[PDB]
Amino acid sequence: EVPLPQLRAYTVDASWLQPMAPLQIADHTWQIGTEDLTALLVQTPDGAVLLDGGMPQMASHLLDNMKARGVTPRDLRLILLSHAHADHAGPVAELKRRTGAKVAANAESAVLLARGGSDDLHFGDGITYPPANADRIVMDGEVITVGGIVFTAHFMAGHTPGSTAWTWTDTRNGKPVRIAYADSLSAPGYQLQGNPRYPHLIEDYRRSFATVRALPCDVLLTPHPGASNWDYAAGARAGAKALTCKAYADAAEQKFDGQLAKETAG
Amino acid sequence: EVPLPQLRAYTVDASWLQPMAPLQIADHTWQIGTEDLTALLVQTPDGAVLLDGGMPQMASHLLDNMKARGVTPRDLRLILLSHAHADHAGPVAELKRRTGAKVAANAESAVLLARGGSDDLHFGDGITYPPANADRIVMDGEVITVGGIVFTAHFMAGHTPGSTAWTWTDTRNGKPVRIAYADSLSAPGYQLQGNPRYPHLIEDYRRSFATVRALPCDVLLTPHPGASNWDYAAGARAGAKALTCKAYADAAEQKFDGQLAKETAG
Amino acid sequence: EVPLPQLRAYTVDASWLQPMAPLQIADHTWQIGTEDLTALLVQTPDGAVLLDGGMPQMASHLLDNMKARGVTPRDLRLILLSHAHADHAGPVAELKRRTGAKVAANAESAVLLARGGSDDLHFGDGITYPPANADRIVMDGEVITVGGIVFTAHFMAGHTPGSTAWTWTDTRNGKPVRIAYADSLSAPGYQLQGNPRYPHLIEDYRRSFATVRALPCDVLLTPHPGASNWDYAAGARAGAKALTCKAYADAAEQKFDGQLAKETAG
Amino acid sequence: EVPLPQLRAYTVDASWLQPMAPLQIADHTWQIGTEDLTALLVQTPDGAVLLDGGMPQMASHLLDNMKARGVTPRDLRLILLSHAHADHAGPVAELKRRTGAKVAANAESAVLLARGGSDDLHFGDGITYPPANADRIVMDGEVITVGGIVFTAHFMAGHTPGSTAWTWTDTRNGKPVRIAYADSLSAPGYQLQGNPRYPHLIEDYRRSFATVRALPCDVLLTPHPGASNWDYAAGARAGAKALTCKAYADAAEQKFDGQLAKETAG
Ligand SMILES: C[C@@H](O)[C@@H](C(=O)O)[C@@H]1N=C(C(=O)O)[C@@H]([C@H]2CCCO2)S1
Ligand SMILES: C[C@@H](O)[C@@H](C(=O)O)[C@@H]1N=C(C(=O)O)[C@@H]([C@H]2CCCO2)S1
Ligand SMILES: C[C@@H](O)[C@@H](C(=O)O)[C@@H]1N=C(C(=O)O)[C@@H]([C@H]2CCCO2)S1
Ligand SMILES: C[C@@H](O)[C@@H](C(=O)O)[C@@H]1N=C(C(=O)O)[C@@H]([C@H]2CCCO2)S1
Ligand SMILES: [Zn+2]
Ligand SMILES: [Zn+2]
Ligand SMILES: [Zn+2]
Ligand SMILES: [Zn+2]
Ligand SMILES: [Zn+2]
Ligand SMILES: [Zn+2]
Ligand SMILES: [Zn+2]
Ligand SMILES: [Zn+2]
Ligand SMILES: [Zn+2]
Ligand SMILES: [Zn+2]
Ligand SMILES: [Zn+2]
Ligand SMILES: [Zn+2]
Repeated sequence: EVPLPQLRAYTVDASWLQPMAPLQIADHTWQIGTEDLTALLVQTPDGAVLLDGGMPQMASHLLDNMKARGVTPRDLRLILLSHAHADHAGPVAELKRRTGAKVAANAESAVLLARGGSDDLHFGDGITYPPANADRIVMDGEVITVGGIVFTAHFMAGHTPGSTAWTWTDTRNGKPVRIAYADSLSAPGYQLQGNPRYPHLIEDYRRSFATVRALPCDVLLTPHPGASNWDYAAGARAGAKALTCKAYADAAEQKFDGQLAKETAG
Repeated sequence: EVPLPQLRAYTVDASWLQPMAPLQIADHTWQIGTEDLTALLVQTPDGAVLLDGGMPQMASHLLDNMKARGVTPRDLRLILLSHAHADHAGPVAELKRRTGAKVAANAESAVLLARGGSDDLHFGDGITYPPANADRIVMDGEVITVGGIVFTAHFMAGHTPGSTAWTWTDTRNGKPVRIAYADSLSAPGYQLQGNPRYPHLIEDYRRSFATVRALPCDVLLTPHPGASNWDYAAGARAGAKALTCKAYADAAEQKFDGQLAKETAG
Repeated sequence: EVPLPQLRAYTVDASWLQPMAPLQIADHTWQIGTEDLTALLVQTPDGAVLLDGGMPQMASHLLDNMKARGVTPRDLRLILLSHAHADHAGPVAELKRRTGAKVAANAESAVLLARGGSDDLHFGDGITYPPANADRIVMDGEVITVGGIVFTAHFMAGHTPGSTAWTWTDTRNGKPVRIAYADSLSAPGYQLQGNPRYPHLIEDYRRSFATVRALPCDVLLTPHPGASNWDYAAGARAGAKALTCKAYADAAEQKFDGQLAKETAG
Repeated sequence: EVPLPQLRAYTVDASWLQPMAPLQIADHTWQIGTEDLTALLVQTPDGAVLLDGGMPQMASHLLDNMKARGVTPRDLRLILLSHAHADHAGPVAELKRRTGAKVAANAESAVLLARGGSDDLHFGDGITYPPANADRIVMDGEVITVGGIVFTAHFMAGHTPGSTAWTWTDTRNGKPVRIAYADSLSAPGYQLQGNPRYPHLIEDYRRSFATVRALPCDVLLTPHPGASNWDYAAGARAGAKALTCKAYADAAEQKFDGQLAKETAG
């Protein structure tokens, strides 16, 4: 009669998988992912930090761009994550096997990462990736220092329970630049109200809008660059149109309020 | 010359290790731990639930009291935890090996449980126990239903990041009894202010006082019975002097404020 | 230019995904998987045992067939595995979430299961599935007893390092039937000689042929029924043509020797 | 009446905890543990390797001796283990937190390490330590190369299921020196015959005697130096009396045969 369906691969728009050469953000910060997925390399005298890696199949491209930047596999010391979904943490397990890198994440992100994104609160097992273990668990507001660059965690639960913004200060033209890598504030296909797997979802999102609003934020970057109005293919104008953290938070709250209203009506 | 010190066992007052027979709290809820450590057995038509197990060496005593209550190892379905320290989650790994029980806990409690309490934010490796894995991760406000009894999680971070109050409604003399098993609100030897491993410690405690204040709470129990003024050795008057959740929260906040002041002066 | 390739789903022949009603093997043993993937239900007075579950998408079908057999989710006590690949252990994580079942496996199978089949010695990350934790680690020759039925583990490393045969005695027409569930002895696309990830691969396979040869084996079953010449769609003649364990081992060794010769020439 | 007993710390002879300065074994290999517990530092141009760390409380001493040798925490790349008991793998978790080091171990050692030595086949929970995760799983005969030094794993199951000998070639006075770090072959208090948790214990020990016999072995070292007749306190004559691998294997088999006979009589 009728067999069970085949497994369906997690497929994405081609631009999410389009390799790009390293794009400099500030003196020591580079976008090294693809056109439409962020993966940030921060280079220090004492080794390199990677914030996100994009999709699972991006590992070799990431290592190629690191090499181009002067970063060997031994030189990658630390991987940080916005959140532990397949399109942002996808290649973490493989990067750990192929480099010196250790992962630091909050408890929520660590337990989702360790199950490869399976049993997702909203997606079930539809969007899985190779599991990885965290080496260090961070608390809200905790700092991690690499080669003199200080990264601060700001929890902003919602898109996932463990969603995190990471902030650090780089330089450019001799001046300090406070970079805010703010996580996703979307809720794609989520049941927002009365969700038994996430009862306080709405409150957490609202607190997260306020957290993002208030971040130290000369420059905002986001895991999907379009959410902060970056265009990584636009070269010297890639960041010209970028949103402030205040504007990003406001746009995400407006969208969220619309989704709530549509869910009540739907 | 001078060898490194021997490992120091986690030792406790004798009353914490003094076995007691099952003490009935309500129609289906029993204290089955020791005189000075709580371990709550909730019996349903559909299997039994255990909330905490006390110290690591209490596993066999717990199983003996379960048998006395009509609960075989196969009948224990679920273990819930106040928090994942050695004096409350100690025997969880062994109970999982010896019974049908699965563990449900929040992400913070799950990652501390999986490392056997090692790398504690405050105690280091001084207070470890056999590690165990959680089978289900719960979110704040999530419910779990066993044999018709509904348990609700209320996160109350502070004593540990994953500290949780568990609430359920039992009966007694035909009437409903709203039981609140509220976690510890102590901070024994903790650095409260400017703690790099827990930057928002003070805020979390203050929110946790408010959470405990507001719990549905005809009857309060606590992992250390003395914190809620229970005397498990007093038989028919064991619970007579018990605090309300409001009074427990207020006393813990008063103590916490004193500790803050002493830390500033110390 | 050219994006990175999309992720490729693990796809299989339709017959591997074709549901079938429970097929009785002996008094208490049933095939409950699909036409071309084995999943064995063994029913005891003291709960049920499942040996393999097939592909990840088979979980609900398995639970439907268990219900048909009188086995509720609470009644499933134990999951055993031939080996921890996606086409045999696929639905284990979900079954653990949805039933009372605990997993017993050897250390090799446990560490592959816990990484969802990623970083496979031969397949890399091409064939992954939701990760699951083992509850009990078994040693070679160890027995596990459920409701009076005694299961014995026989390690037969090769297809995976943790490949295992499981044996037990059922009954049929008042007589004992020694059932041998022997794991795969294939090496699909494997580098056999000088493999840096499995240096003693050839020796392990040869020992495994001898192990399978000698199993207590009135009736042989295999994870892919065609390997033991079962036809689960043939009803009352499904097992008529089944191989002996001796014949299965001999055929697998003949095939393996051919593959070795072809690899030397290739 | 009578409380349950206090937890009993894992205590050891003082000499096992007596710090010593680094003792050179060959051009790039040093003993850096205590008088009576081995911890081997192998220094390469490309970072350092540690084989065992001794007891849990030795972490800081190990890092002090590494510093004395020119090895900063960032420089420690790899930790290898003889076996995952508290007196040899004790400080691994803490070393991972405090250094760049990643752990490579076989599956058996990895699952015992991840449970901090709890649920030991012979010791139960009497001898536990902080749990740690392996970063790489090795197979029998697999090699790992650091800064040009090639380490080969030789499984020698018995003392634990995951017991391993590690071999590598160093130099001394311009000549190659084949170093064999052979694991323990003792069975302290073990039930050898008919052990339900280790049915093939005797066969594994006998195969392990043969494995040790045949190792490439200009110089033998062992986790307890006295087992190979090393005296780390004897300075320039520390290794003068050391056994060959053949003699070590023979002495261990003689002892094992005596223990078998005594167990039959006991
Ligand atoms: C698995 C899903 O989380 C992802 C997907 O659809 O593939 C995207 N992630 C997003 C994020 O915000 O991380 C949402 C955004 C990206 C552009 C459209 O909405 S949708
Ligand atoms: C490891 C420590 O957390 C425990 C200990 O000292 O053994 C106690 N736990 C307490 C709790 O509140 O859980 C504190 C209370 C109990 C009575 C004195 O303060 S102290
Ligand atoms: C991921 C692979 O392991 C599986 C696959 O190709 O999908 C099959 N498993 C087999 C086994 O023996 O488990 C091999 C057999 C089945 C029929 C052809 O060879 S191939
Ligand atoms: C937990 C136990 O494994 C250890 C102990 O007793 O503390 C020792 N380990 C040994 C080994 O061989 O690793 C045995 C040896 C050392 C000297 C006496 O027998 S005894
Ligand atoms: Zn610079
Ligand atoms: Zn996402
Ligand atoms: Zn996304
Ligand atoms: Zn009742
Ligand atoms: Zn505590
Ligand atoms: Zn306590
Ligand atoms: Zn029958
Ligand atoms: Zn397979
Ligand atoms: Zn297969
Ligand atoms: Zn040299
Ligand atoms: Zn040992
Ligand atoms: Zn030892």
